[PDB]
Amino acid sequence: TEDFIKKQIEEFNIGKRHLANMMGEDPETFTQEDIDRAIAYLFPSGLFEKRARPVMKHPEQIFPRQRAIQWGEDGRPFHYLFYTGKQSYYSLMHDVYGMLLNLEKHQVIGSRWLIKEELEEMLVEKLSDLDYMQFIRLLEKLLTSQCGAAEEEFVQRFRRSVTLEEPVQYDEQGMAFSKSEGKRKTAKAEAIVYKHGSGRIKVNGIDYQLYFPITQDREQLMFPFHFVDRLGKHDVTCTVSGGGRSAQAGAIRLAMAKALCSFVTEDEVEWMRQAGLLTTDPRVRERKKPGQEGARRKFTWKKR
Amino acid sequence: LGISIKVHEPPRKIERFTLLQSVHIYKKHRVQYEMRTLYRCLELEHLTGSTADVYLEYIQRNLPEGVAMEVTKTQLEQLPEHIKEPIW
Amino acid sequence: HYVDWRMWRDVKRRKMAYEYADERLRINSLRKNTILPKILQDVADEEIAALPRDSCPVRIRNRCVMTSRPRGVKRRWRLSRIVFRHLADHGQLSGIQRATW
Amino acid sequence: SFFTKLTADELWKGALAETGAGAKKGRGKRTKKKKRKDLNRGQIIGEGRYGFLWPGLNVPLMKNGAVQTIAQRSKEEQEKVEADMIQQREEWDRKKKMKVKRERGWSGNSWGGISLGPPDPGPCGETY
Amino acid sequence: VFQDDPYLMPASSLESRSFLLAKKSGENVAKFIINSYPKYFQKDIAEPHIPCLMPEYFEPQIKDISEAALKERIELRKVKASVDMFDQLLQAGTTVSLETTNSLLDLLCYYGDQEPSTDYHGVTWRAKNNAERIFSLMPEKNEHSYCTMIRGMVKHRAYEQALNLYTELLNNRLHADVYTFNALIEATVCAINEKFEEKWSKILELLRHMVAQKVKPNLQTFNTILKCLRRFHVFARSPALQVLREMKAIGIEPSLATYHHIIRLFDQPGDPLKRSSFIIYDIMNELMGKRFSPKDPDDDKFFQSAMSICSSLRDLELAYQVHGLLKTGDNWKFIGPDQHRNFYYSKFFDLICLMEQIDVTLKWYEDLIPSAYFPHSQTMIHLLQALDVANRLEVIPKIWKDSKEYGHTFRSDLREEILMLMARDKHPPELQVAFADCAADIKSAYESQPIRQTAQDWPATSLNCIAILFLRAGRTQEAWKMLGLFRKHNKIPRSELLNELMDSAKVSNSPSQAIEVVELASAFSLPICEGLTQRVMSDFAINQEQKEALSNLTALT
Amino acid sequence: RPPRRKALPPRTEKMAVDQDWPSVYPVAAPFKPSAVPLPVRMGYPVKKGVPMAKEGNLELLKIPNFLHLTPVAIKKHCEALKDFCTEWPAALDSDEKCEKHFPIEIDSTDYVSSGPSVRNPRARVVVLRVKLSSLNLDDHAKKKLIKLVGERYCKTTDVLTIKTDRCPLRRQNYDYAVYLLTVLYHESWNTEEWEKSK
Amino acid sequence: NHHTYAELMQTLRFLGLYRDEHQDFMDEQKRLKKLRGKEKPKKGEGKRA
Amino acid sequence: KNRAARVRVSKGDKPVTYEEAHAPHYIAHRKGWLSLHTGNLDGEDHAAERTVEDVFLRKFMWGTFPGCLADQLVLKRRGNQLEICAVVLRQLSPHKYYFLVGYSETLLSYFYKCPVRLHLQTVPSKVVYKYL
RNA sequence: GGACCUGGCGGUGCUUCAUCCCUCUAGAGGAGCCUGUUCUGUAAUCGAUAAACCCCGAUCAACCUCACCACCUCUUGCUCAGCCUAUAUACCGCCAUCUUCAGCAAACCCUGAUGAAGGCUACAAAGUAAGCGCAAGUACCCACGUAAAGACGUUAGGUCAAGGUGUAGCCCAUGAGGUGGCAAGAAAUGGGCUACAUUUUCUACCCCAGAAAACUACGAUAGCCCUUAUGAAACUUAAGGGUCGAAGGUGGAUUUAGC
Ligand SMILES: [Mg+2]
Repeated sequence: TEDFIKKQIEEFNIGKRHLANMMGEDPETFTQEDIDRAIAYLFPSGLFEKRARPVMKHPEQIFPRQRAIQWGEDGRPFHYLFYTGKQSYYSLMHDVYGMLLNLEKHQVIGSRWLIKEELEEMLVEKLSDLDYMQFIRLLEKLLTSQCGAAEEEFVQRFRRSVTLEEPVQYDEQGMAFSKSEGKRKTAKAEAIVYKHGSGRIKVNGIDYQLYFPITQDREQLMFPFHFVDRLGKHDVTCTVSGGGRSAQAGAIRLAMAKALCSFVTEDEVEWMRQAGLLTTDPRVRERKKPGQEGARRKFTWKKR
Repeated sequence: LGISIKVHEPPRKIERFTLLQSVHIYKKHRVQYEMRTLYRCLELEHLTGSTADVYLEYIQRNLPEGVAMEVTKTQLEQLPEHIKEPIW
Repeated sequence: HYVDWRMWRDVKRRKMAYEYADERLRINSLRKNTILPKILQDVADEEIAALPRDSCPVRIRNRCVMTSRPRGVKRRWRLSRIVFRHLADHGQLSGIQRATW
Repeated sequence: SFFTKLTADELWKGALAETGAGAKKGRGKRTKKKKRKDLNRGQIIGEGRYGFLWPGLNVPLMKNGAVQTIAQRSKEEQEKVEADMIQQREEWDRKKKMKVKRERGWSGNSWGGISLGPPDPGPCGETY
Repeated sequence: VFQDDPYLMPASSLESRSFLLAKKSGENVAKFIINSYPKYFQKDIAEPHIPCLMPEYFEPQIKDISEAALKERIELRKVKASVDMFDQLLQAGTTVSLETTNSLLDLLCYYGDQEPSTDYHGVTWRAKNNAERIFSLMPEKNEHSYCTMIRGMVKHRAYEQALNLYTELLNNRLHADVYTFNALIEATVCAINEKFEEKWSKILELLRHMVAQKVKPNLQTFNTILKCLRRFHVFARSPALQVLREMKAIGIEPSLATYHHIIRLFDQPGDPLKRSSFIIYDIMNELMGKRFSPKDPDDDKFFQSAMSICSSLRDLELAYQVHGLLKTGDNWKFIGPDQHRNFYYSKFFDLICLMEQIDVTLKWYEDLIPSAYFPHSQTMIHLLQALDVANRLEVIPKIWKDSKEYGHTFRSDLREEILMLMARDKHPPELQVAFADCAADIKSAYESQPIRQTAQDWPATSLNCIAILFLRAGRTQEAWKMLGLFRKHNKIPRSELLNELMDSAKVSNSPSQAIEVVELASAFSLPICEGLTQRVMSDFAINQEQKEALSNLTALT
Repeated sequence: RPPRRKALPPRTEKMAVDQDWPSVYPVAAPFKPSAVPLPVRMGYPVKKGVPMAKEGNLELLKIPNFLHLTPVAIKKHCEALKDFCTEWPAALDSDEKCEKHFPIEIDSTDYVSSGPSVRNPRARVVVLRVKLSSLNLDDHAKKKLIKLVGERYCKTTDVLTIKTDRCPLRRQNYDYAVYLLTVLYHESWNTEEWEKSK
Repeated sequence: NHHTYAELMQTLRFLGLYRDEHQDFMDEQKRLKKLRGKEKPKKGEGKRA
Repeated sequence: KNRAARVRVSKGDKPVTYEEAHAPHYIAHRKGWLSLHTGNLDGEDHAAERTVEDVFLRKFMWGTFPGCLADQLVLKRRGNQLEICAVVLRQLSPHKYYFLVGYSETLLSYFYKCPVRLHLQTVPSKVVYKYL
């Protein structure tokens, strides 16, 4: 209940003061981050679930935001859309519809739509898939319409940033170069590409033609420079370790491409990315499962 | 305590093993368990025997349960008299 | 008060092996070599054969220490697979967790 | 073996066969059946065959203002105590067995006319 | 030593003592089972070896009748086995040394042949005892042989026999040890009832005998001297000072026991300002800033007596000095057993409450209770009196809660004192509400008393105070309900209670309430009831029925 | 009917915000909810629920809490223990000077584990290390010593490493390492006739 | 040492300081069976002859 | 169907604590181990002895506090110390609790040759994490 | 007997699906051997045994293990006895199977006149707040994937031989101990290994080589012999060497696995 929440808030304030005393810091400037660090130090827990570790947050966060009963002592609900059972969702829809009406009166890249779980957390109300789809359609109709700054801010409450994903150094002799790293399977490589050179690659201190006898590995090495037409114009010193011949070739290729990105133009960097020369390959060996011959092959189902 | 100290984390070791699931037959069904061993190496440099003993006692008496410790001590020594000059 | 008579037999075998281990080691060292004369080695063979049968370490079986199960025993914990699973799945064994990777 | 023993709950679950296909189906007639009993109904901590009196556990810690010492009941009084425990268990079982009849409905094997008491009370001061 | 859990934290001194005794009983039971079944605990898996966790044996190994077997039984303190071994040795004629028989005499005389007490299996000197029998059977006797018997006789209060054996030793021209001298001092003092000067001369003569024998005395000598001279009090006061001066001159530094004995000697009903004040002040000046050490078995009772006189003299500064001396170094370990510690802290807190500012008094209350001890109802009453003197009644509710923590919930004296202090005066509505809540809690405690085996006893003053507090808080309905308790248990309602009830009724204009008050007062036949009746006609708008009832009740005047 | 004991309110209520925490927890002790004045919650919450409160929370009881090692407590403990420390020689500023003055390094290991038995065989191993450059040898003695030691000498690091593990105690292994170094040095400085067959 | 463990627990149960629930269940079943008529005969007295 | 250490839902009324509620695959994920000792770490030894000791301690404590235990024990080991942390219902008078604490501590200390401490936390009733 | 409801079924209609079929790769089905089962034999275990038995309980049998057999021995016995004696069709415990599922079960509410029964439409028309499962979260290298998880229920599914236990039975024996012993192929079948080679074989090397290449080829981890390792015990097990160079020449219907 509300009185319970008030008591929890008072207890949290007292506990915050006590924790500040315990860690020897100013209670007046003991932020939530300090509280979390102190709790993690005093009550260490290796449990992988972060929600299972000890927590002493504010009651506004520990307790669900569904709040106590939505009516006072008289029993009158606070919200006028309470009897809809989804007062948050329908209030939001009503506000969006009012915004659309006002837009009628007056007259993509780094963001995505929050998932249904995120919206449910926002409104602390359970919602159906079709309800979420209807709200998304309304929001997208709002966006497509000539939305103003206020509507853009309203949408940004639901926009979620998309997860889309170089230095130049000088040696002791003033040779401008770039250094980068790459991984492929188990092989790990570190490459150094100099700004000016005459196409000489030394792998582990050994020339590539003597270190990579297979023509395929040399072709993989040639791929980045040949893509940007810079064959024979750069000097590369790279060291690779682990894996086999092809894994090492791929790791060196990725490291060389990433390092060479420091010299080619931004459009050339984008072209290299679109060619796949910069994406770290996540294809790694899959573990063998018990009761099976291999990663995916089952044992021969016995003849019947 | 005025002791130079450095910290690093050696790579963990995850020992895994497999057991038959059912008490009888059903060989194709197993349960796999593991025992993760996480490490932390503290290197303390250039401290005397008394300070080393005090610090080791302090950190060992407070060692949390479930955490083992392996302290390696590099004892500086002088050449014995027999080795400073040849007896021959 | 052991789990079964087989566990009792194993305990007796272990005790006798511990009792006779020094003499068995000495006689085997007398045997497993080529330095000593052949007649002495044959006498040592006869003597070690004359020793009680249960003193031989090969007769010791690593049964489970709680259910006397003679197979599926993890040597590090000396428990059968069933008992080890029962204890590990209840969290009563330190640091042992289900392996998922 | 001590390590092979189990708890009372597990033993009751195993012996009573409360679960399983037999309970669900009942193909195997169980007129000769077992019922759960509380083995710890009347057991007092610190009471056993040897009849020892441990101060502070089963006998008063301080008697006549002085701390009692470890004392063992005589064989006669210990036998009397064991017999009294047996008789108390028998009395508890007898009281468990006794019950009270009810009033039949329209006929001795028909539910019609049998009263069910008042309806369950409502959530907020709404009783019947 | 207790468990830091709300359900297992002791809530009284009695509960504290009982919990500690129960824990010790559990430890004793465990030790008994360990000793009874050693084969279940012989598997030693500890590295390094831990001897104190191994089972202990109580069976002699040397079974053949020999001197080694006798010494083994003496070390094992098996009195019956030792006596049987000596008898068999004497009958068989096998060799025994003077030292072995001396050790046997030590074992027998120290216990006085009384069998030692284990977990399970006045002149206490028995007239029929084997110690004197073996001493007679002893062919060779030395200084130690006489000394052990004398010490055993004195320990068992066989003073006459000890003096006779000392006379025998003197005739044999042996030199008694200092312990024998102390035992003889005790025997000489306790043997006969004489004036102080006779015992004083006897003690000086024994000391001169020791000087002639060249034996140098110890702390135990003067300690026993003072302990035995404690009877004469005023007679031995100055001679005790002479003994202390002699101790200082010799260099035998007095310990806590010596000062405690001097304190007990100088303690007597009368005027402590005469000499006792000088004694305690000089002792405190001497001992200030000195760390003590275990020197005498009676060193633990010093602080108890010191705080007793501190309370008696009403010198809070002296008590503070004593407490500081206790806190310095490891002197706190000399506070003594649980009873002595409780008495010491009780007297200290009583003195603090009596003679200190209420702020420092509350600081001391927080510091000591419950960490130091659990207060008694009298100490709580003293604290309440100090608070009332300071007029800091706002703490009074908290104290009651503290009382509920310390088991004084059902203490009638404390409850009545709290109620009288709260209801004595009228206070702002916040304090009045706090007092009403405290009174309601006290009433609830009265309803839940464990003395609920017969018709409950309700103190009249307590009921009046609770009703007055409730009325002054505006909770008149509870007072109206409680008015029936007076009639039920014949407890006279207070005159001020009736006055306040009538005032509230007149302000609220409730003639029925005034009629009820007059009915109660007439049931109790108080004279004030007459005025109440008049007041009901004088201050209230009275209906015809109520007026007729008042006229009829007027005949009771 | 016998009275039923009522549990007291926890003493965290009587605590003060500016008290001395190390007094409450001087030593390592299990998490006591009645003694920790913090509203800590642990446990995976149920749906539309909150993490379990500390009272009865077995999860918090499982955690090896560091409430007895707060920074204030650590600072006070170090201040107390400063009396026990001895200053390291300020002259030996770097490992170069350490090798210059102390050319023999002895490595040993102490293993700490939970259990009633403290014995551990791996603690008996002693590793002596010395730079041949720091020794006093000529060309012939160095060459003979290298052949004598075999794999124990790494020419890259110029460090001779003698590992003693055959004696039951660490002190015995250290004595054996010193003796082995002594005899190796003396034989290195000793020249045999058959050495002419090189 | 199963001897040590079992004997110690049995002795504690006899002393009343250890409530062996499993042994209590076994004793209850034994009493019921003895009432039913199932009892061990004396040695050397096998029913089959 | 997996059956290990799981409490199967029957009617939605049976109460279970936090540990009983969670299935074995939640160990080290949502619930820690009930015994902490260095036996199972890399290179360490005497794991079997510690496991046997833990099993015996759990059985002994369950049989010594009949019905008092409100949850599983926590067996912590620091050096040669041995802390048994238990959660107990407030059934018995504290005299019996203190007697049992002293008894169990002394007996276990003499039986395992290590200083055994017993820390009890009392609860009014078995803590209910959820109903099944 | 009339009408209706639910289910089953229809050589029942329509619609849409999946690895159901074709398509892709490598296998099995032919040979030898390893191993498992079955059968025979023997004085000589048991259990699993359609998918969901068949390198299964076993992460393992020369003695031990061992529960089998023959012979001999013991009787308060290691146990306040014991039993691997019967019953998985009394059970706990741990699992298989659909599940490579998404639903389940309570507590209510409503409709049908308060009949059995039924309860969905998103521009929504009576369903629903909670619980369990999926999901989410977590482990591994990510947000992907793989693990893990996977309710209720189905097959009286498997296990009384992990252990515990109900009932029943044994107690000079269905208990306990000792010595010795099986374990062979006339076979059938399941899985696996090695092959039948030239994208191969041998050597060097770890991918720029030289030879071999059909009766002195390819092809045995088989047989025979001799060492060696372990062990008290080895023609038994394993490793190595020698010797032998066998069947076989890419294998039918059918069948397994993979994204
Ligand atoms: Mg009838």
